[PDB]
Amino acid sequence: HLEKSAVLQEARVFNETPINPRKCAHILTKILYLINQGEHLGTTEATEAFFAMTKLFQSNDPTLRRMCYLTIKEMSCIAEDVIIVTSSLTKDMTGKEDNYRGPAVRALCQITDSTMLQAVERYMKQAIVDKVPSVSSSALVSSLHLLKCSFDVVKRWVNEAQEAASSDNIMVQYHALGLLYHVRKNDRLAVSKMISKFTRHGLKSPFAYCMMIRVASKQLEEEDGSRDSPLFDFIESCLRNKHEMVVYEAASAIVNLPGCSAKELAPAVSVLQLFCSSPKAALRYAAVRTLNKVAMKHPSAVTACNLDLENLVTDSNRSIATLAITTLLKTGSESSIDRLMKQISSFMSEISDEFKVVVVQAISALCQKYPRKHAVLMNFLFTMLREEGGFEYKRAIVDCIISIIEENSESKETGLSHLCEFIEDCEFTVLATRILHLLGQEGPKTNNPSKYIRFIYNRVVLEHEEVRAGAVSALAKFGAQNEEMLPSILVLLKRCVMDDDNEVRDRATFYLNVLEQKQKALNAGYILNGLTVSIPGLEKALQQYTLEPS
Amino acid sequence: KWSCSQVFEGHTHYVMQIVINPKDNNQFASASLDRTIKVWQLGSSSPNFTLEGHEKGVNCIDYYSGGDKPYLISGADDRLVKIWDYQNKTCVQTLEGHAQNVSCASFHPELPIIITGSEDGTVRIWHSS
Amino acid sequence: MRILMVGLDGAGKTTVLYKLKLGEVITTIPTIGFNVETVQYKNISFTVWDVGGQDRIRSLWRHYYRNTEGVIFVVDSNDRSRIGEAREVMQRMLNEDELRNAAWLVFANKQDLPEAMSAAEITEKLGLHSIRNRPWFIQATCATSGEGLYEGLEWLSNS
Amino acid sequence: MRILMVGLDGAGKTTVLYKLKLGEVITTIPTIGFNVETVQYKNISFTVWDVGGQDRIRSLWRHYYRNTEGVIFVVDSNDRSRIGEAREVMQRMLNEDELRNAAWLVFANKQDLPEAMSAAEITEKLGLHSIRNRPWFIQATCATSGEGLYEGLEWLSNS
Amino acid sequence: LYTVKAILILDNDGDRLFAKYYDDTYPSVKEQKAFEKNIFNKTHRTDSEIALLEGLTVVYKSSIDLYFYVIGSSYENELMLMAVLNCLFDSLSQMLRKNVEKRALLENMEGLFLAVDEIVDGGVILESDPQQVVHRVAL
Repeated sequence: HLEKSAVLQEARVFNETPINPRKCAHILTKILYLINQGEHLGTTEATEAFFAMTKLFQSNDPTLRRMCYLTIKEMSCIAEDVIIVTSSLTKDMTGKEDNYRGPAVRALCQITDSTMLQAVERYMKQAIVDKVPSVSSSALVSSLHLLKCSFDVVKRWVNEAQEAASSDNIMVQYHALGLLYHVRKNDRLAVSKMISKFTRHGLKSPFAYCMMIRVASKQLEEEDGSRDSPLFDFIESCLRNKHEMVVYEAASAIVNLPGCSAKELAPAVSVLQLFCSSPKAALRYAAVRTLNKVAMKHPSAVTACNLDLENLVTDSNRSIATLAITTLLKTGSESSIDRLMKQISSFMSEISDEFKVVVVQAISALCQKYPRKHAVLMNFLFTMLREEGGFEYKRAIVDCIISIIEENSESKETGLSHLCEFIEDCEFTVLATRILHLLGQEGPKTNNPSKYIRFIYNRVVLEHEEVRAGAVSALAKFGAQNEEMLPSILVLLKRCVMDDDNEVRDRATFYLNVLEQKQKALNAGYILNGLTVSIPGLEKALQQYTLEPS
Repeated sequence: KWSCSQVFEGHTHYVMQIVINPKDNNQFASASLDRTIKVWQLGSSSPNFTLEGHEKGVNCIDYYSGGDKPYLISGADDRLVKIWDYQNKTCVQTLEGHAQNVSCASFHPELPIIITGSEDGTVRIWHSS
Repeated sequence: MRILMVGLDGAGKTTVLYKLKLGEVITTIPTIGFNVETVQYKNISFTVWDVGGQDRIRSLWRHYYRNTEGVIFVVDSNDRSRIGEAREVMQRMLNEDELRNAAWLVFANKQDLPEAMSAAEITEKLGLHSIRNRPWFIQATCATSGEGLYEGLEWLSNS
Repeated sequence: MRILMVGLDGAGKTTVLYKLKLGEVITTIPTIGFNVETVQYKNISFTVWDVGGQDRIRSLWRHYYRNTEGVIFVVDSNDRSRIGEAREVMQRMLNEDELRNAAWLVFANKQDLPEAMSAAEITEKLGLHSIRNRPWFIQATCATSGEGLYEGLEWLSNS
Repeated sequence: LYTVKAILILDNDGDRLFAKYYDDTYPSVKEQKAFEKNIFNKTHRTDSEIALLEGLTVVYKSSIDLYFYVIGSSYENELMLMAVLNCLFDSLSQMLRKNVEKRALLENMEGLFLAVDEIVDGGVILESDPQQVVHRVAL
């Protein structure tokens, strides 16, 4: 839209005599536009524009005042001698009307630093108590920013902050309780007093409930001195107000870590609280869930199941379907795994691209996470190899192989061997590296290595350096571990492929010379099974968890 | 596929001939029976300058070819072919052409001559010195 | 109104001038010398002195400084190697006593070319923000289309 | 008319300004910043920029120089230790190009105090006689009574 | 104190007509635009009050040539976020004196900038009452 240089420049006239509220306000709008449209200010011109604007604060017009608040915050850090604007902001801030009140405190407090903290306090105390949400909330968020510059000034405001807390007005309360918790904190106990005061109350403020739930979620029994229960009579453990997010947050914490135990009018150990909200619209997403629950996610899992499972199967909408998979995943557990695996199998049919890779990873990942046998995990890992053939990667060769050598290795190599029949060079560097690494390392007597060798031999020709280099070194280790093997090593290595390419040659010259020429003290030593280059954890399963409902 | 890239509007009469200048192919001149040959650029619909190359309409325009030859020729039905220098903007000389309306006139590149044709069935060659 | 238009060779100074005078895009030769022309825009008659930008001529601009009400400084926005050189020429031009109160209009030109620097970029490179002693403006132009040219004449006339 | 009023801290600059604007003698705080106000005198509207005189702020006056038609320099006539310092500040202020043609009005203030230096004494100490390049005037004032204030506005308006 | 991660009002490509970042996670244009393109690609051509992108619940709506965004946490739900998104749509409409399209926003770039800052303040929900925002802002 605009050019940052021209607009930053023409702003310098304010610094002199011209104040023209219309022109300057426009020029300011343009600054906000340069940022908004996406541009970056030049520092000299910015510094100049900032000193100029402060003159403009003399003229009190509500649109010009507004421009001035956003522009000084954005230009504050890329400007010098900003301190002059504090006075002008205080002058504005005391002026009655929400346009000035709220927006000024926020602009002022952002620029304000511990020296300046003292100045804003009278005006701040007046602005915080307001049940007019703009002035009070802006002043409450403003105080949060100020805790950094100077803690002590902000702390004095705890009384005004508390005063706002008593509102049932959603903003004034959300901001008031949230801010207070941050402010008054010198020990757990004083914050806990602040929370108990509001705690017995059936708010109509969902945001306050939410911010507070978080403070509350841990068992607090020192709220306002002491009390005999972790009790929260505001939805956290109670269900005084129904509204699916608040209900979900509260229900997952309380069930197996009581914020209070179950009440007839407020389940808080029982699985119920989520579930009564569970059949719903788009809204259902919070409601349908789970997490923790008594004693497991599984009795819980059954309720909600109709909802999560029908959306997940039906909707090939990304937005719905994602909520449906996350919701299935949540109602899941060790038990649930039979059900979870069929659904996840089914899911890729709706969204099949990356989502395909994810379901074939998920079915394996779930089998590793939630035990349906380690073998089945390998068999799923074969299905992943089959379906994608390339969205397995390098980290997969290391993870599959390490995981495999817990039990599967003879089978895995063999499966891999079959899998290698796929596609000669589009199968990728990685599969060839897996059959190669596994055939090298196991040294098949489970199947004849000759199929494996014949399969790998073709793949190497037309695939990347790293695998061809891999293939010579593996062969060498394969030699040292099994005597039998040496004749195949020689036909393979003399070839222009497994040696005498580039990287492949260098490694080969070394690996070959050590096997061929040298004692093989070194070769022998080197093979301890013929293992991978690193043994990490089991990476796939967490990756897969986030990746599927994206 | 023979879309209309640009349209040139300048000539107010019958545009008899067009030639491209060999020193800037973006430039061409067009001769029209409006007693001018207008040098135009592609970029500009309008003729960026006008030459008044002839007095009884311009049948033809040609450039005298080369990397260092800014020349125009005009032919007209006043029996005459005229040589113009586009650099200086003056009329270098007037060529007798033919003994009847000069239909077209052109410059030979290599040889110093102008070859003209007329509706009298005669072609004449003139030494360009 | 008296105008001096300069800039490095090939910036587009003559193209600009004859676009303005003839509404035509002419085929330029390097200007060893000046072109001087009068152009009418909105009741102002601008006398524009287009003075060649190659080195020999560059050494001669100072004779055209005196009596100049406004300065058009043309920059080729596509030439990044010579932008510093432009900056150097223009900076000491700004120090000239005969040019002391003249309105300063930069044309960032050949804006039509894909990699042309933006006017903002050019403004930073030429150091335009640091002129506090007189009027300046930068304008993106394309002299072949005519884009920005009259916005320039407009700004200039409001000296 | 645009007016810049400066001087060392405690000279009486804000007292002067609000006496002029409100006809009232207010209880000042040190000005960390400026006050800017408009005052009507005899058909002139003076926009007065009172810029704080303590060191940090003193370093900032130069931003208020530009566009200034007249300068009020307030001096505390009772403070003899700081008169040299005032002289030093004012002398280099006189060298400022943006202040080049601005009318120079010195207020020798707190004239109400028994040992206040006279305006003549102050004129010698500030070196006022040596200004030949622009208009200057010195005026004895008392900002609390209002004495000399309007004689100042009068002189100023006759720039 | 935090609900809203960012607010974006995007054309039907995901490019920045507007975004104002109530996160500190996008200040540079390249990345602010990338974010915008990212959220618009998931959420668009499936209108609901839910989307899950980047592990965060994204609440969005659409108009003629814009998709309007609130991005917030996913420990919440659509409805909490939706209240911000409804304010965002509504307040801009009443403010500008015309419904949110690319045309209304561009028509008054100033009304749009000011109105959004009142709705979200550094990721806390400052305001959520459309009426309040509109009176609060002066065109």
